Formats: sequence, C-alpha cells, structure tokens
Amino acid sequence: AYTNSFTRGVYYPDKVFRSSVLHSTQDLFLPFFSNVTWFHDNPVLPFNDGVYFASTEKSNIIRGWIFGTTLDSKTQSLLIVNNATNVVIKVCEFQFCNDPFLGVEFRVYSSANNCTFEYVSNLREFVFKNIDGYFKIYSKHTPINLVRDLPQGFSALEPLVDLPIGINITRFQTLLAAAYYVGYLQPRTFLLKYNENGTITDAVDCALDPLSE
Amino acid sequence: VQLVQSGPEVKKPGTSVRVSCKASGFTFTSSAVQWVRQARGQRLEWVGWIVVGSGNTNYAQKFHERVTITRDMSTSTAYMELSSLRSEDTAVYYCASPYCSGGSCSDGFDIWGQGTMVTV
Amino acid sequence: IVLTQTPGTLSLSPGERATLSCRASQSVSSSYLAWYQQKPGQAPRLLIYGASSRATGIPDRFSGSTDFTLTISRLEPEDFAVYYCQQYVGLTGWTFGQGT
Amino acid sequence: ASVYAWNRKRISNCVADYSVLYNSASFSTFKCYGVSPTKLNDLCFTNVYADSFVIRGDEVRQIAPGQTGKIADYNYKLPDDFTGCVIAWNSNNLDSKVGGNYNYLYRLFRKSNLKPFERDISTEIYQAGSTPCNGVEGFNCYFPLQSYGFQPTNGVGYQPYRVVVLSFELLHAPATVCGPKKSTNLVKNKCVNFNFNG
Ligand SMILES: *[C@@H]1O[C@H](CO)[C@@H](O)[C@H](O)[C@H]1NC(C)=O
Ligand SMILES: *[C@@H]1O[C@H](CO)[C@@H](O)[C@H](O)[C@H]1NC(C)=O
Ligand SMILES: *[C@@H]1O[C@H](CO)[C@@H](O)[C@H](O)[C@H]1NC(C)=O
Ligand SMILES: *[C@@H]1O[C@H](CO)[C@@H](O)[C@H](O)[C@H]1NC(C)=O
Ligand SMILES: *[C@@H]1O[C@H](CO)[C@@H](O)[C@H](O)[C@H]1NC(C)=O
Repeated sequence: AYTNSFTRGVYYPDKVFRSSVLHSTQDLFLPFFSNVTWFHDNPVLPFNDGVYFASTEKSNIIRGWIFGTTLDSKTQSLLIVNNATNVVIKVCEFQFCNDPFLGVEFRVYSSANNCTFEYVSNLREFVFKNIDGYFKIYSKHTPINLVRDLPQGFSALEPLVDLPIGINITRFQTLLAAAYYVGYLQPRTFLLKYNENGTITDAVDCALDPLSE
Repeated sequence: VQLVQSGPEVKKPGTSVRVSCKASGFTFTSSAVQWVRQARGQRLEWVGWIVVGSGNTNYAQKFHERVTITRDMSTSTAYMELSSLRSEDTAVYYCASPYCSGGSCSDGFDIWGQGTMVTV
Repeated sequence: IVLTQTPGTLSLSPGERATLSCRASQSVSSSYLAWYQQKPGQAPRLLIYGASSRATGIPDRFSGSTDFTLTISRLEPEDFAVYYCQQYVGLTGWTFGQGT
Repeated sequence: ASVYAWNRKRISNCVADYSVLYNSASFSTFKCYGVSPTKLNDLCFTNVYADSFVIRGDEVRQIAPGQTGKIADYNYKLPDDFTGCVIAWNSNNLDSKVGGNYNYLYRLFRKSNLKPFERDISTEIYQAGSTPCNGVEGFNCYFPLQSYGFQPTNGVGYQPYRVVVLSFELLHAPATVCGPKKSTNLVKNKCVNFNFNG
C-alpha cells in the first residue's frame, strides 16, 4: 500500500531564528505530494539520502529502529530503543536477529561487539539523515484524529539529536512490540514561511508545479 | 661464541666459594647455564642450573640446600656460590650453555667453560 | 634420575668401531638425552643431542640412535675419551652417568 | 594491568581536561610526541586510548616510539610515528609489598617482536629448541612470562611505576574528544569583539 505525503516532512533546516521572512533553502526534504509506502510488520528497507518516517499508535507499539549496512556484526550499526522512561541510542557491531522484535521480552540482537557510542535521554513524525558524520534526527508529536491515514496538515519537525557517529547507513528496520509510513528525502528547494515567533507556518516545494516554481 | 670461566680458588672448610662464567658471541639473555663439578679420577656430577632469561633455578638434591645460582645480564655473566664447603668439594667446576641467537637456541649444551679447580 | 653408563672401560684399538650404552631408571623422552666426549684434563663437548642428532662440528665417525646408545663408527686417536650420557627431563633430577 | 597484558580504556564523547594531568606535580614523566603538552586542549580526536600498566623504573625509558627492549618489543610496543603523551609516576608506595608484589608480569620470551599496540597474552611454554615442550618446562622450555619482585626496599630502577599512555587517533569522523573551552564574563552595552560558540 501507498499514500499521499501531502505537505508533511518539512523540518527546520538549521538552529536559526528567523522572523516574518520567506527563506529559500535547498536541503534534503520530503517532496510535496510524494509517493510514500504505507506499512501495516517490519521488513528491512533501504536508506538513501535520508528517510522520512511517520507512525500512528495509541498503544505505542512501534518504538525503535535499526540503522546500518551489514547489520550482522561485520560493521558498526545503530540501535535505538525507546522503552518505558529511557530511550537508549547505541552504536556497536551488532549481530541482529533475522526477525528482531520487542515483547509486551527483548530479542533484537544476540551480540554487540566493539561498541563506540552510547547515549541515553498519537501521530509521531521523524526525519533521519546522515550528513558529514552526523546522524541528525528531527521529530514532532501531534494529535491524530484519523484511523488509517496521514493527516493533510503542516508542521515543521524540530531537531532532537545530532549524533557524532561515524556510521554508514544504507539500510534500516523498525522495531515494534499499529501502522507506519516511509518516504525518502530529496535535494529539493523550499521556500519556508516563518512567523514572528521563529516557527515555520507554511512552505512551498519549488519543484512541485509551475505555480510553486 | 665462547663461555669464559673464572680462575681457581682455595677456601677453608665451612666457608664459601664464588665461581662465574662470562658469555660472549651469543645471546646470553635467552640462554641457560648449567654448573657441574668433577673430582679428579671421578665421574662428572651435576650441581644445578639457571635459566638466564627468567632467572629461575633448580639444583641437584645433594647440593641444593647450600648452593645458589644467579646471573647478571649487564655483564653477560652466570654465577654460582657454594656455601658450607667441605673437603669433598675439591673438584674442577665447569659451566655450560646452549648456543642462542635471539629466540632460537640449540638443543644441548654445546658451549663449555675450560674448567676451574676449587680446593677445600 | 639415575643413569647407568656402560662399559666401565671400553678398550678397543683405533680403526675399529665401539658401542656405548646408557640406561634410564624409568621411561624417559629420548629428546632430552645427550652424549658427551671428555678428553682427560679438558671440559667435555656435546656429540649427540635428542638421542639421535649430531652437534655442530661432530664428524661422521660418531652417530646417535630406557636403553639409549652412542655409536662410534670408527675410532681415531682423538676419539679415546671418557663418554658420558646426560638427561635434561623436566627442571630437576638432571644427571650424568658414571662415565665409560 | 600486567605489562604483558596492558589495560586499554577507550575515551570518547567527552571533554578532555588535559590541563589537570599537565599541571600537577604527581608525574615524573610527561613525554608528548607530535603534540604540545600545553596545547593538548585544542586538539580534537575521534578516540583517545589510555593504555594502563605497571613496569619497573629502569624500563620506563622503553615506553616511547623508536625504542626496543623486553617491554618495547614483547609487552607494550609504541609505533615510531606514535602521536600522544606518555605519562608515568613512581608507584612504589602503592604497588610494592614487603614480601614482594609478584602479581605484575612481563614477557621475556617470544617467537618474534610485537606489532605496535599488539596485546599478546598467551601463556604457552616457549620452545627455544626444536623439541616440543608439550606443557612441560625444562631445558629449552621456558614459561614466557616472569614476575617483578616489587618491594618497598628496592632501589628506584626496580621500583614500580604506573604508566598511562594516551594515544591520540584521528579518523574520518566528527572528532568527539576536545578540551574545555575558555569563557569570560558577558559585557553588555559596550562594543566588544565577541565569540559565541562559532
Ligand atoms: C504510487 O505509485 C503506484 C505505482 O507504482 C501507484 O499505483 C500509487 O497510486 C501511487 N501512490 C501515490 C500516493 O501517488
Ligand atoms: C530499556 O532497555 C534497555 C536494554 O538494554 C535497559 O538497559 C534499560 O534499562 C531499559 N529502560 C528502562 C526504563 O527500563
Ligand atoms: C572498533 O571501532 C573503532 C572505531 O571507533 C575501529 O577503529 C576499530 O578497528 C574497531 N575494532 C574492530 C575489531 O573492528
Ligand atoms: C562509508 O564507506 C565508504 C567506502 O565506500 C568510506 O569511504 C566512508 O568513509 C564510509 N563512511 C563512514 C561514516 O563510515
Ligand atoms: C507569538 O507569541 C505570542 C506570545 O508572546 C502570542 O500571543 C502570538 O499569538 C504568537 N503568534 C504566532 C503566530 O504564533
């Protein structure tokens, strides 16, 4: 299944306050009205320039991710698990299960050798991109009033972390105890409309059509 | 490749004698030195030995209690000291080592000192 | 250990061959038995090590092999010496035989 | 740790206050290679490796690039192009025991020399000759390690020293370990030459 990404997938390009200005920038963004895959499961998916992720759980079933290349202990990989009150971000030469899962029991990996990094800190949206050694995660948590959809609204995702990890990510997989969407970012130009309080209230995808252009 | 033994000694009964051998031309520090003695007209008897590298020693049971073997790598020299000397200790003392080059050593005692008499 | 060296005296004219023997008081590894040649008045030299191998500088007049032997294929005037066997098994208990 | 089996701790994702190590008088040795001992704070690395071990005084001189010897070649070897600082101090009153502290061992016998930062902790009896040892020590069969007789009555060359080597590694990575940053009081309503982060 596939759905319409509408105008979702915009995030604040940088940590800069801008007031009542239209700012033109090129970065990896989810193109407007792009074709994104709707998943009901958790197969291994490719990671290209970056990934847009969204989910709609009330029981918080989906709560983690695996990022890397080999994912079999040959190379470094990133494991993120958001359980109870402590979300753990860990980078190791993990030997992952061929069908990793969380219980309601933990069976994600059998080994975690040569660990290099560790950090602990409705509708949920995330952006994952790896630029020049930094794994940047943006996020937003909003109300959901639809049962099986991706609401046609607009919010810009705020930066959460900027992990200084030298990780090569070409594939990723979600972790679950529900539905989610996966899109891919592209080097498109956007005109971002800022309000007087520094937030992005709207945006134009410059490649969507001749009016936007 | 030679092991040069010290000269002769004359000691009183009840005292002690120090004998030594200097290694030259070979890797003393990875080797081992054994000490033996022979009375005139008698068989060659084993006294004890030292591993030069580790400095660990073992002795013949008949001498064990009163014999000490040591070494000092800085002068490439092996030493033996015999205490509580007896007149029966009058013998020619000999020292021997395997030939060593770095970590590779021979499988027997090829290098021998000339022999030195100790009189008690 | 105790090693028995026989014969007590080996009397044989030059040009002939001689057999010498060393007996262990227990089974031992052959790899730690060695034979020495002692010319009277001098320190002994190694002839055979590991029961069967020749030491450097040892001529083919000699060869190696509880019962261990030393063979002298042929005797020259300089091969008249008292022969001894020595055992190096383990760290202690090392010894020599009585001497041929 | 024993010098034959040195303890490597990886330091990452932190602020390296090198000034404490430099400024104190607790160290007798502070030898910096490729870096300046007073500028260490300004050097950002991906990894800092702290190799911790005990050796005797006379062997302290071997913990350096270009050195040879029992420690440099069979226990803890540094590369000729080593970058980092070697820090050591007299630990006589910490490690020595009246009857001798023999818990610290070093390698005496090895088939070949170590590669830089190679950690060989095998206890196989060393075969000096051609005869297999088969687990038995004897002539030409020597245990590769020996203990240090560290005692409170030893001369300095035989006293224990605690050595920590901080190896500085820069990879194709963000470089997460840097020293502390300078900060000054904020001055308002005046022209200043300012620096806020970057
Ligand atoms: C995505 O592409 C498929 C064809 O592969 C098409 O059937 C589907 O309707 C498209 N979905 C969207 C939202 O454009
Ligand atoms: C989450 O799971 C990890 C498993 O490694 C565990 O260490 C951590 O304590 C858990 N968090 C909480 C709040 O229990
Ligand atoms: C462990 O990770 C580091 C990078 O932090 C890497 O240089 C090293 O080679 C890795 N170790 C192994 C055995 O792969
Ligand atoms: C990813 O792999 C390439 C080799 O194809 C290498 O040049 C690059 O440095 C690697 N990046 C990371 C973060 O490991
Ligand atoms: C901006 O913040 C002020 C509060 O200081 C609020 O009254 C105003 O409505 C906000 N405007 C927007 C567009 O968010």
